Amino acid sequence: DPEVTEDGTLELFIRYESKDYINVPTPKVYLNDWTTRERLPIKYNTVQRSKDQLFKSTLTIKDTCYSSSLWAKSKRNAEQSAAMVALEIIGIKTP
Ligand SMILES: [Cl-]
Repeated sequence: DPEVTEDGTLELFIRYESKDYINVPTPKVYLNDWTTRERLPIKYNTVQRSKDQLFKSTLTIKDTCYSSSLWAKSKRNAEQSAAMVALEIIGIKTP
């Protein structure tokens, strides 16, 4: 049951842990493979905020937006966490 923001973005509080994906495909890879098979448009729109220099990414798949509600220490972490939100909400099986 994701949180829904005012503009309709679907969010979950997710931190990306790179240690869980050492030498294996990352969440962005799984999500990209799925959107490629479905021919779905996918884009990441990432921002860094001035107050603490953390990052947040809004991933759009077709006309649906997903993002992590946890601001991340890096651009990569914000994008990977947003991909994990999309994977978990859509229900895409990952290892
Ligand atoms: Cl982080």
